[PDB]
Amino acid sequence: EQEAHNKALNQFKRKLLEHRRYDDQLKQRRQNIRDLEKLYDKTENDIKALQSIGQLIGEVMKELSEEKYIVKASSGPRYIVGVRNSVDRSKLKKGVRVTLDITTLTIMRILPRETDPLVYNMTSFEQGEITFDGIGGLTEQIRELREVIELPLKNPEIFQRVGIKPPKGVLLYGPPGTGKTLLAKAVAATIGANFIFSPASGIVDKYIGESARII
Amino acid sequence: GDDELDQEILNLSTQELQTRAKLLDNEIRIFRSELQRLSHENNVMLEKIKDNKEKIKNNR
Amino acid sequence: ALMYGPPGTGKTLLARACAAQTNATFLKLAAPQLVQMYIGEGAKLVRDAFALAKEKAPTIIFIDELDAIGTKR
Ligand SMILES: Nc1ncnc2c1ncn2[C@@H]1O[C@H](COP(=O)(O)OP(=O)(O)OP(=O)(O)O)[C@@H](O)[C@H]1O
Ligand SMILES: Nc1ncnc2c1ncn2[C@@H]1O[C@H](COP(=O)(O)OP(=O)(O)OP(=O)(O)O)[C@@H](O)[C@H]1O
Ligand SMILES: [Mg+2]
Repeated sequence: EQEAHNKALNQFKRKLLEHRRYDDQLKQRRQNIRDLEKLYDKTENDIKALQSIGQLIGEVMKELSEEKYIVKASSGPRYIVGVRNSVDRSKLKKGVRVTLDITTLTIMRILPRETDPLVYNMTSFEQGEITFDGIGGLTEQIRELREVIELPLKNPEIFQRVGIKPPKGVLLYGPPGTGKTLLAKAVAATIGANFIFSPASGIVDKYIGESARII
Repeated sequence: GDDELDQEILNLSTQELQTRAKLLDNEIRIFRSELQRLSHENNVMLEKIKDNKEKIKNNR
Repeated sequence: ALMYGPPGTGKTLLARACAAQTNATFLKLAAPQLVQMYIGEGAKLVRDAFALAKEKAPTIIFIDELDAIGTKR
C-alpha cells in the first residue's frame, strides 16, 4: 500500500459494492411483481368466464310480435323467446344467429353466422401445387378451362357485352392419371380465390339429412 | 469499486473518502428499506393467485 | 407398394417380418372392417386411420385383402 489509511478504504470499498448491489436487488423485485401480475390476470380472466354461463344459439325463424320472436334452435326444437333492450328490431333480420340464455332464454345480442367444422378442413388443403403451365400438351385444355372460370370471375363486365347467361360449371372426365385433380389444384393456386376441395365422402354422415345440410 | 481505493488517495484527500463512507450509510439505509417494501408485496400477491386458482382446480 | 401373386406365397408374413425388424410402426388393418353401415362415420374410420398415421408417422398401413376397397367397379 500507500498508507495505513488504505486499511480504512479496504472496509469502505465493501460498503460501496453493497450499495450498488442493493440497487440491483431493487430492480430484481420490480421485475418479480410484474411477472406475478400477469399470473393473477391469467386467472382473473378465468374467474370471469367461470361465473358467467354459456349461451345457446338460435336463429330468427320468424318474427311474431314486438317482444316475442320465434326461433329455430341449432339443437332443434322451436321456441318463443324474448328480447332484452340490448338488441333492436331494426338490427334483427331472419337467418341471423341470435344468442339465448340457458336460464331464461332471452336474446341479449346479435351473433355472426356459423359455418361447418367440416368445411374448414377443405380450406386447409392447398398442397399439390403446380405452375400455370403444369400439364404438358394439355395446355390447350387450360385455355378452355379459364373461359368459363377465370375470366367472368375476375370481370363479369365484359360478358354483358356478349349478352349471354352467366357461365357456370365444368366437368372433367378421362381415365385415371390425366391430372383432373392436378388441373383442379392449378386453377386454385393461379386464381388465388377461396378454395375447397371437397372429399366425396367427408360430406356424408351416418344420419341421412345431415349429409344434405353440409352442402 | 470505482471510489474509496488507492487511485483516489492520489487524486483526492483522505478525509473526503472518510466522509464518503458515512454518506453511503445514509443512502444504503434508504435502499434496504425499499427492498423490503417490494418484498412484502409479493407474498400477498401469491396468495391472491391461490384464492383464484382453487376455484379453477375444482373445475379441473 | 403393392404385393400380389397367388394365395399362399408368403406376402402377409413378409410384411410383418420387415416392419417389426426395422422398427417402422405397423398398423394392422383389415379391409372389410372399414365397410360399415354407419357410413360417414365408417368412412371416418378411413379418415382416422390416416389421422392416427400422420401423428405416428412414419408408419406402414398394411391392409390385408384389397378387393373390397380395391374393387374394379
Ligand atoms: N397430367 C399430368 N401432367 C403432369 N403431372 C401429372 C399429371 N397427372 C398427374 N401428375 C403427377 O401425378 C401426381 C398425382 O396425380 P393426381 O393425384 O393429380 O392424379 P389424378 O389421376 O388426377 O387423380 P384422380 O384419379 O383422383 O382423378 C401429381 O402431383 C403430379 O406430380
Ligand atoms: N419363402 C418362404 N419361406 C418359408 N416359408 C414360407 C415362404 N413363403 C411362404 N411361406 C409359408 O407359407 C405361409 C403362407 O403364406 P401367407 O399366408 O403368408 O401369404 P398370402 O399369400 O397373403 O396368403 P393369404 O392371403 O391366403 O393369407 C407363410 O405364412 C409361411 O408359413
Ligand atoms: Mg393375407
